[PDB]
Amino acid sequence: ECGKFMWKCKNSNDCCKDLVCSSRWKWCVLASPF
Repeated sequence: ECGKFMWKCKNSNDCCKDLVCSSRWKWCVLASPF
């Protein structure tokens, strides 16, 4: 799928492209470097 920033996530399959789940940000954050 593809979730926008701040989207609750389980590990990374919920974050949009260039976005990953983060326990520090509490959601999908910009994974620019990737």
